[PDB]
Amino acid sequence: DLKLPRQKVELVAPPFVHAHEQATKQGPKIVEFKLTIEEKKVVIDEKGTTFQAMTFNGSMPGPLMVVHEGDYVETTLVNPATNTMPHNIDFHSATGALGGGALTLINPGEQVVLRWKATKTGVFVYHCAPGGPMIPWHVVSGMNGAVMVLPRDGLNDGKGHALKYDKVYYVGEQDMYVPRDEKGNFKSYDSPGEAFTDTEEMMKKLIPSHVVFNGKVGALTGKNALTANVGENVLIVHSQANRDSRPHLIGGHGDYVWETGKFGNAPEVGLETWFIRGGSAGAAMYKFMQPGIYAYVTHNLIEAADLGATAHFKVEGKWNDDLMTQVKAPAEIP
Amino acid sequence: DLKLPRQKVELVAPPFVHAHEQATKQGPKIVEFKLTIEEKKVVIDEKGTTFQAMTFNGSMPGPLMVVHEGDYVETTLVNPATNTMPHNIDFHSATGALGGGALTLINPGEQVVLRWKATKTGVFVYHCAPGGPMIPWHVVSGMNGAVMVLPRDGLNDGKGHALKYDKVYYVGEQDMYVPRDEKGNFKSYDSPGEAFTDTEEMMKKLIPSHVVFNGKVGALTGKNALTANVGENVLIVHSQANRDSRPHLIGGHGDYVWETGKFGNAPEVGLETWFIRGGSAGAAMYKFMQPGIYAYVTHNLIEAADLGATAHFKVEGKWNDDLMTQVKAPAEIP
Amino acid sequence: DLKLPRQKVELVAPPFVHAHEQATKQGPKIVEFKLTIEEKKVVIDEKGTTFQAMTFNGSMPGPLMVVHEGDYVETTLVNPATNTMPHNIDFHSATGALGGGALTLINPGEQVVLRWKATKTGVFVYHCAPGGPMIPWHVVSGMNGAVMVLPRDGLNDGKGHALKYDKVYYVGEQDMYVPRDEKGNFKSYDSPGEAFTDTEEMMKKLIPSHVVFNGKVGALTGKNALTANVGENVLIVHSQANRDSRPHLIGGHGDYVWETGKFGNAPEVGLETWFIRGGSAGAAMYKFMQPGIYAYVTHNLIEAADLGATAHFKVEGKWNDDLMTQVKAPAEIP
Ligand SMILES: OC[C@H]1O[C@@](CO)(O[C@H]2O[C@H](CO)[C@@H](O)[C@H](O)[C@H]2O)[C@@H](O)[C@@H]1O
Ligand SMILES: OC[C@H]1O[C@@](CO)(O[C@H]2O[C@H](CO)[C@@H](O)[C@H](O)[C@H]2O)[C@@H](O)[C@@H]1O
Ligand SMILES: OC[C@H]1O[C@@](CO)(O[C@H]2O[C@H](CO)[C@@H](O)[C@H](O)[C@H]2O)[C@@H](O)[C@@H]1O
Ligand SMILES: O=N[O-]
Ligand SMILES: O=N[O-]
Ligand SMILES: O=N[O-]
Ligand SMILES: [Cu+2]
Ligand SMILES: [Cu+2]
Ligand SMILES: [Cu+2]
Ligand SMILES: [Cu+2]
Ligand SMILES: [Cu+2]
Ligand SMILES: [Cu+2]
Repeated sequence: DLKLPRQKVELVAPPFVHAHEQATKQGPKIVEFKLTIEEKKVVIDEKGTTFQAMTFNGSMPGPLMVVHEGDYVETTLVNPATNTMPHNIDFHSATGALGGGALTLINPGEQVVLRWKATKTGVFVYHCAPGGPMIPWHVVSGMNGAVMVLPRDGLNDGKGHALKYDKVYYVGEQDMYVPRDEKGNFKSYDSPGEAFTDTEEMMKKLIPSHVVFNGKVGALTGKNALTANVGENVLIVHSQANRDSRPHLIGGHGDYVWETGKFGNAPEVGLETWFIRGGSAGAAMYKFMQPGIYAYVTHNLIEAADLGATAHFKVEGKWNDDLMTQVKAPAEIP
Repeated sequence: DLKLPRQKVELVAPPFVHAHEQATKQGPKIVEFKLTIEEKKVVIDEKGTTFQAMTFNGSMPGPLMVVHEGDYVETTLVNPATNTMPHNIDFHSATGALGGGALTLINPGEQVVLRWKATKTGVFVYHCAPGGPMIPWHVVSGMNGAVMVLPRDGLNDGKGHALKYDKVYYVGEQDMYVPRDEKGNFKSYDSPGEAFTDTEEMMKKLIPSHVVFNGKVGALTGKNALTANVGENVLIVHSQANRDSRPHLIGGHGDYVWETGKFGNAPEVGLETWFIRGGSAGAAMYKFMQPGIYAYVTHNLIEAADLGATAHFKVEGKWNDDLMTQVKAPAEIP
Repeated sequence: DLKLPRQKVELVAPPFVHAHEQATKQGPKIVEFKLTIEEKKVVIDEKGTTFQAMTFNGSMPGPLMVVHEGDYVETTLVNPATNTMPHNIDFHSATGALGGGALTLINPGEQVVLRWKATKTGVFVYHCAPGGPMIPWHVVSGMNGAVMVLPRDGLNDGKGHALKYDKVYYVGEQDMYVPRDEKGNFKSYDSPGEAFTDTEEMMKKLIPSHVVFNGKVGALTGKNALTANVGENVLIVHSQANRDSRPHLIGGHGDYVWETGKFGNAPEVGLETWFIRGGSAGAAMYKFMQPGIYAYVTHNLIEAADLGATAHFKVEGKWNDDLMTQVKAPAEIP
């Protein structure tokens, strides 16, 4: 029935985002994406703790999909026979059938093709949701990502002015529940199925062992720090499919923030810390003013420093002594 | 002193809401309500776990009271001699005397009549609050509900347009703290008083055993699913008197959301997930576009699927293939 | 370089706030503050539990600093040799160098002078952040306060009208993690260093033993209740540097609330309960209408009544029977 142009997208792994237009002169298209599910044992911390992950496209989070209002998003979801469990996909951006979940349940060896019309603007979670107790389990095992539905005119500040980002990053935050043995050491398991009973018991107590960005402690640091230059406006999309978070850019601000993540609402301005409700994505833009290292955290600092939820930015440019200066370096008290 | 017309309301059990006008041509009235406290042992899950509940009018939540701005709400609170504890009522909608609590403490065998002027619009929690450590205990035992204070012109979108709902439901969410024995089984108690010491010990650790809507796992499912038709605008009032929640309609959206719950503020539009602060009520309206089953959850999915916090809607009407379609059903991967 | 007038401020202990102008005709100044760090063992509850606190200026929270937009805030941070640990300061109001943290690390015996330009309006957290796991530890040991950056025209309601407070209070909320021995009694330690291992173990489990205002259970009660008169507009700044909170004035409202705390955004109106994201300050103003006692709580009532997070207001003036009246005092049920 649907006679619109088709456009394929090559997804890229987080924190990066596939190339896209903000404002566009294109009309509605059918935008084609493929997600291939991978169950895999991964390392989640610098001590070598392992984790039975379940992923879209091999990553935690799943990749960010970007379209415009009124596009149709046509996703081929693939569950190779090398996996063990059924899986599906629920898009919080979509209308009907439990977000798509009720139309996309696939066993290992199967694939399905779902299309949904992007009638709601903003950033949105997508996640697996097979049914019943498997819903939380698949999500906290890593099976969640996000989609961004941009207005065709790009972003605005609510107050007729355009808001154009120079780059966008996607920070997916994951609460993880790794049980401990009697000794006190994290357990390892041979399969997701084998991990389930201990992992569910822990899940129901509502305290994660790890809270990470991009799948691992320290993922968005070192060589893989986020980057910017003084003068660049950076959009940071943050999602959390199961649990609240409170993002904060240490040494910066949220110049324009959509903490509930939906572009039909004006952004708030000049925030210190914002709030991502579990089950949502939000977005914050900041124009960097100072060079150096920044930390991007959830501002439960226990979670940030001790459980894994810290990213860095390395920013190049000229220091601004008007905005901040060390008037007197550390010295003995007179 | 107060020479206004009197109108009696027949309260109805949640999730339903007593009949009322949205926009009205009536002026201020004294609106009369009666709440009769019932302490009772109830079943809270499908395994037969019991719970020492304390209720207004026999239900968890207490019933939704609906009035208009500038009405006077005159409540007869009754504590029959068949109860064991003193009780009172605090309305977050009311001004003075700890919300009414300091004027309504009644022993078993007593009743009291409180009137308050509805000067604040929105949805608001009401709850018992006897004093000291009894405050949390009575609330988490079930002694909380909500009141809705509508503008006389009905609801609006902030942007001069009216927002009329076709039906309203009240979802009261309850965090419950049921201790376990050494075996690991939930305990049962012969009285609220007997439950108190174990229950307080658990409460202070801040992790509920159950998180339920309408008093029980599965209460708002099966025969008792919420209902709608495609085309109907449904208002969903959600309250949580003690603990945060993050509502989400799976397969839908919040078209217009007052997450802080107060009609003097414009609603936000197009939300995926919203946030009910513990100690508050909020409200979301959605116009259904697709038939079928929806789940209405808190989007801590552990809480939703594993601890009790899932409701269903069953929606009738015609499927819209433009909004969503299964392009290719599950098939073997080529 | 910077040729502006200098003004010294004499800080005062919370909940009070040093004298300041709301609207001002002054232009930018260099506003001088001194903070002297004190590590000390303190009592945190009415049972005599002790706690290894780390403070700015001897108090939990640290004192509220008040300036205007475009001022330069020049802080002399002093770490006397009588302390044991290095410390620094991070201002969420400031731009660059991890909020100042990367320019203010001082060993015992040292001081440093940092200046930052107040380019963002609102209330903001400041806290110590030495590095790594020490960050959460120093914060939850008490090393956090707030700064308020007022517009030069004072506050407004977003809707061209001025919002002038008659008084302001600063409520700093502190999550504390005091371990227990095998007996079940809270432990005491001889130094912060000695407390660290047990305290970190507890911290990572994310459940505080105490949640207090102004450093201690009951601090803002009795002789030290907050006060007001009927007719007075009171601004209540609330901060939480590590963990969410949900403030509520029992028997009142938030007439004008900036829950995210930033004056570039209009306030919300008529709230029952608001939300302070961990890592932030927010503010609420209320004009008292009724005399008597009010409780100001976080509306996790377990935290409020059982873990320490309750303040009182004692309000003088004439009772308003129009707003609320006890129509019939407690009596036997007919
Ligand atoms: O930023 C969204 C916010 O801005 C307003 C104007 O105050 O509308 C702008 O954004 C709409 C969505 O992109 C545009 O359709 C509109 O033309 C533009 O003025 C608000 O209505 C909206 O909530
Ligand atoms: O929806 C409330 C929001 O809308 C505004 C207009 O932007 O005011 C509308 O709602 C008021 C409350 O019902 C009415 O009194 C007013 O006449 C109407 O325009 C905002 O002022 C308000 O925050
Ligand atoms: O309260 C802030 C809110 O109000 C608006 C007007 O709707 O702007 C007022 O506040 C600004 C900041 O103080 C002033 O510069 C402006 O002149 C005044 O109208 C909004 O723009 C702002 O979000
Ligand atoms: O701003 N530092 O957590
Ligand atoms: O949208 N599903 O949790
Ligand atoms: O309003 N009382 O918690
Ligand atoms: Cu899955
Ligand atoms: Cu979901
Ligand atoms: Cu009671
Ligand atoms: Cu209350
Ligand atoms: Cu310190
Ligand atoms: Cu910080």
